[PDB]
Amino acid sequence: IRIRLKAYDHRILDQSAEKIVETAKRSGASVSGPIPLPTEKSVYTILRAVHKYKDSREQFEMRTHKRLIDIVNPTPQTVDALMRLDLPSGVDIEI
Amino acid sequence: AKKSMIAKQQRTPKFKVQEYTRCERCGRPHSVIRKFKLCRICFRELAYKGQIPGVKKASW
Amino acid sequence: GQKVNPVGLRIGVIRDWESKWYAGKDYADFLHEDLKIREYISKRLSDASVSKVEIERAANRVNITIHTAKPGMVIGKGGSEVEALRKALNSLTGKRVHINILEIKRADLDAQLVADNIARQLENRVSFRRAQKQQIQRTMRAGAQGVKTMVSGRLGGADIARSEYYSEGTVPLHTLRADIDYATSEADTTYGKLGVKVWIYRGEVL
Amino acid sequence: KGPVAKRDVLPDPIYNSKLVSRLINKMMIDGKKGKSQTILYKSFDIIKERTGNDAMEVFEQALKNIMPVLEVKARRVGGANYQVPVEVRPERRTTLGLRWLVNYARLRGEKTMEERLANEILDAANNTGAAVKKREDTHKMAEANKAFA
Amino acid sequence: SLKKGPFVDGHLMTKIEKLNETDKKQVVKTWSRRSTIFPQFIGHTIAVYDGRKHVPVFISEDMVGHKLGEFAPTRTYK
Amino acid sequence: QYYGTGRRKSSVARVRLVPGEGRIVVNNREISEHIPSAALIEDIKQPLTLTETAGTYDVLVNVHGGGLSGQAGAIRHGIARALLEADPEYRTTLKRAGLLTRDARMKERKKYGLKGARRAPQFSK
RNA sequence: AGGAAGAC
RNA sequence: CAACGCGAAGAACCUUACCAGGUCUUGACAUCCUCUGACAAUCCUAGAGAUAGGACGUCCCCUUCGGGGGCAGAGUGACAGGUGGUGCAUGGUUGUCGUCAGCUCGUGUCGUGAGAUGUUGGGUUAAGUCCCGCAACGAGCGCAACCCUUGAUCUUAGUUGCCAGCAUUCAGUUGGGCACUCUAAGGUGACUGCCGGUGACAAACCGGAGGAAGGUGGGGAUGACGUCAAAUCAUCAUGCCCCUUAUGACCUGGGCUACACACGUGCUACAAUGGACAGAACAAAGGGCAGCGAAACCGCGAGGUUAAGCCAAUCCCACAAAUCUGUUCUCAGUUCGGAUCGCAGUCUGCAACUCGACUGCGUGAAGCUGGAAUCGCUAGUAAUCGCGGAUCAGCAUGCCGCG
Repeated sequence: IRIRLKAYDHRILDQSAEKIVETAKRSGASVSGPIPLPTEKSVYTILRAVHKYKDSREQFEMRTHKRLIDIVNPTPQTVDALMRLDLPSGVDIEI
Repeated sequence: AKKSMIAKQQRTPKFKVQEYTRCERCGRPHSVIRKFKLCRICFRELAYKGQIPGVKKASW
Repeated sequence: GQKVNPVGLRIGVIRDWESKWYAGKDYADFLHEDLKIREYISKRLSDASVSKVEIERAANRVNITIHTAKPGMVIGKGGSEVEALRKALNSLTGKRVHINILEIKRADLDAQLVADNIARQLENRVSFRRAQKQQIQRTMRAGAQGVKTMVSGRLGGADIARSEYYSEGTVPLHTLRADIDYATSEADTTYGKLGVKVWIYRGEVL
Repeated sequence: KGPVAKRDVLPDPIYNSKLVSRLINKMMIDGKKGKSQTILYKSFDIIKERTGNDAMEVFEQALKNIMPVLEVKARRVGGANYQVPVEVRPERRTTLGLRWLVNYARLRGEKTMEERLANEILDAANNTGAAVKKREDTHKMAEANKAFA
Repeated sequence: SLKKGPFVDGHLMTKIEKLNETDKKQVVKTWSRRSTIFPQFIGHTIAVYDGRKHVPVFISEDMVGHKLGEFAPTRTYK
Repeated sequence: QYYGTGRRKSSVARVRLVPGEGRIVVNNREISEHIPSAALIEDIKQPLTLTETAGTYDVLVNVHGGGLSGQAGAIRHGIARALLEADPEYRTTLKRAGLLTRDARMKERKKYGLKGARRAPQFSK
C-alpha cells in the first residue's frame, strides 16, 4: 500500500515523515524510506500599480510538494492503527 | 452602478455563453484569476495580509 | 513608490502563515467562505480587538483560534461568546466549527492592537500628536526594540493633507530575520479619512 | 574604470600547426559550415593549382595586403572637426583586417559564397585590390593629414 | 451556420411563412439582424432595424447565401 | 571500469572507460552518422592525444539532455573527471593546463519589462 | 587663455 | 523622460459605462409593520424585455395547539442606487529621480542670529564601505551581509527514474539493484582564508595556490528622507449637486473594431550566409475531470468517429525548430515575399454581416536592406530558432516564463 502527502510546508511534512516512519517501524511494518517527489510550480504575475505603469509588475510564487511511502507486507491491525492515528492539519494525507 | 452587474453575476443568465467571471470579493471584472476568483488589487492586498497559503514572494 | 509591505515580504521564509491547510479543486470557494468568517469575526469582535485569527481544516471540520489578549470584557460569563459564536457560525457556514481563544502577554507589542489604539483615539478626538507620544511612551514602558508610527491624511487642516512620522529605536526594514509586526488602520472623522501605519521591531530571529 | 583582458586557450601548445590547425578546426561557427568548407577547400585547391607555387604564402601576403598599419580617428578641436592619425595595437590590426575582408567579400556581390571569398582572397593576393585600395585609402588620408600628430 | 443550415428566428419565420402562404402583405417589422435569407423568401419587403429606424428593403431573387444583415449598414460617412 | 560525470549547459553525461585497445563510442552509434559538427571530433580526439593513455582504455558514453555544444562541454567535463579519477599522477598538469573550469554559463532568467533579460524594449522622447 | 548661439 | 501592444492576464450578444427603440417606481441588491407561513418549474398567446391570463399549477421544521427557526412571495414609509463631477477635499496603492548614495537626530562646542560642526581632509572601495588627524562623541533610516535560485561533494532517501554491474524481448516494457543524472533535508564550501611587493606597520591594492568559482561567483526579491499639488473618487468613505412617477432601473439592435490623415510599439520580408522537396536528428520549464484526450479509421484540411490512460516523476499536450547529408533554382519583382480579393469548407458558440480563428484553392500587391535623425546591447550577453503558460467556449505579432 502506498501513501502520499502533498502540501506547502516542507518542515512540518518532514517531521510528519519521520513520525509516520517511527509509527510504522515500531509496528514492524516492513518499512520503506520516504521518497522525495518533484515539486509543482505556479508563478503568477500581478500589476504592481492599480491604474497605470504596465512595466511595473510583481511575481507571486506558489510551490507545493509531495512525498511517497510504501508498505510491503499487509499487517492489517497496524494499518488500521495508523488509520486511526491522528494527524496534523497540514500534512494532507492521501491513501 | 456596480451592484446591478453584481446582481447579473450571481443571477443565472439567459444563455450560458452570456455567463462571465467576476471575483466577487472586491468589485471588478478585468484580470480576475480563475483558480482564486480574486483580481490583482484585492488579491495582492489580501496576499500581503497573508491568506491563500500557497502564495509568497517569488524569486529564482 | 513606497516600501513593500513587510508582513507580505516576510511570509513564507521567516513568518509562518495564518492558515495551514490545503484545498484541491475547491480552493476558490473555501477562500470565499473563510474570508466571510474573517470579515464577520472582525465586524462582531472589533470591540474585543482581535489581533489575528487563524484557521485550519479538519476534514470537513474547521478550527478557528482568535488572539484577543484579554478575557475580561470578551468572554462574558465564560460560555456566552462560545455559544453565541458557535451557533451563529454554524448557521452561516453550514459546517462543523470549533473555536478557541488565545491571549497575548505583554500586550502592547502587537501592531494591530497598536493601530486600533491610534484609530480609537482618533474617533475619541484627542489630538493626534498626543496620541503618538502616548503610544510611544506606552510601547517603551511595555518594552520593545523599535517603533515607527505614521499617520496621514487631513490632520485638522482642511486645505492640506500631510503625514506625520514618529519613531524610536531601530526599525530596519531590510534585515530579513527581524520580525516586524505591521498594521494599517483606517479612521473616519468629521475632518475626513485618516490612515495609520504602525510597525514594530520586537526582537531578533537566529 | 580601466581596461582588463582575460585568458583563454583553444588549441594545444605543442605539436600544433597554427595555420593548418586553424584551417581544419577554428573560427567559423554557427551553421552552414560543412558544405561551405568542403567547397571552400576545393576553392583553395583550384587556386592552389591556379597559381604556379604554394598558395599559403600568397594567402599570407594577401593578409598583409589587406592588413592595415595606420588608421585615422576624428577629434573635436576648433571649428573644423580635424582628424588625428594614430599607431595601432596588433589585435586591433587583426580585427580590422579580417573585418574588412569579410564585409567587402560579402558586400561586393558575385555568383556564390566560395568563389566570391576566393575572389577577394586573390584580389588581396595581387596588389590591385578593392579593399586593398581601401587600406591604401586609409594610408593616403593618414599621410595626407598626419601633420596634426 | 456552417454545416447544418441557416440559423434563424423561427417565430417570425413561421409568421412570414403564414403571411406569404395566404397573401402578400405589408413590410415585416424586425429588430433582428440575426437571420439568414432563406431561398423561399423571394419578393418580400423587410423593415430592418438599423439602430435608429426600420429601413425598408425589397428581397430580390439573387439572395443566395448571405444573411439579412448587410441591407442596413450602421455607419454614415460623408 | 572507471566512471566519470559531466555537466554543462543543462545537460549531463556519464562516461565509463575500462582497459581496451583505445575504442571510443557514445550511445553505441558510431562516428560517421552519429557525430556531426567536428568541434565534437576535436573534443573526442584532444585529451587522449595530449596524454600518453590513448590506446589503453575504451570508453562508453551515456548522454542525457541539452543541446549539441553544451553536450560537447558535458563530454569535456565527463572525460576530465574520468581521467582525474583514473590517473591522478599528472592531474595537476591537467589543472594548470586548464579545462577543469566547469563554467556556470547557463541561460539567464528573463526579467519583467525587458525582452531578453538585458534588452529594454525601445525608448523615445 | 582652449567655437556665434535667442525667448519661456 | 516618468502617456501612446498603457488600466485591458482577451469587446459577436452580457463585457458596457455610450447611442437609438420599446418598458419600471420600496425596484434584484440592507433592515423594521402585517399576512401565507415553504417557493417555484414545465407549454401557449405577444415573447426580444417586462408584463397579463391560462394546464399540475403559491406544496419545510420545532409543535404543554400559544408561537417561533429566514427562507420565498405579497401591500406600506423610513428607503436603497449612482462606472456622475471634484485626485487641487482625502486615505489606500504606484511610477519617477534611483539601487543614486546619500537623508537626519541626541548631547555638546562656535556664532547676536539664520546657521555650522559631526556628515569635512588623506589613502582604497561600487558605496557616508573601512581605517588615521580633527570640537566633536555617539545614534537612526539607508549601503553590505542574513532570504531565494543557479553553480561541486558526503549521509539518508530509489519510484511513477536510473538499466552501471546481469539474464531476458521489435515496445531496454520485465526478473533483479542504487553507485551515478534525478528529485532534497542536514551540510560540507569562498570568508581577505597563506606568500611576496606597496601602503609608516592600519584599512586596503596587485600578482600567486589546493579549488566549482578570489576578491560582493551569476541573477532575483529588497527601492531611505523627499521632489513632481506626478497617476487613480473605476475597491471602500463624512464634503455639495439631480433623482427616487429617475443622470437611478429591464431587455433588443447598434458602437467601442468607423477613416482623407500624422505618430508610438511590434511582426513579416526585400533573399542564394537562401527558397522548395526528401532523409537523419539533440528532447528545458508549465498545463490538464462541465478536462487533458493516446491508437485506429474517414477526410485533396482545419477537423469528425467510437474512444485505451490520467486526479498526474506513469497517460496527453510532447510530432521542438534553427541543425546535419542529397537534387533543383543561377540573380530575376524570381520557385523571393506574402498582403489584399472570389469560391468551397472545419471548429466554437443561441448567433461569426456589421465584428472570430483556422484550412484547401486561385489571385498574386508594394517591397531589390531604406535621408534628416534615432534605439537596445558587456562571462550565454545581442541576434536568431522554437517551446509552453496566463484572461478565455474561440481568437496572437501583445504580455509573462523556458530552452
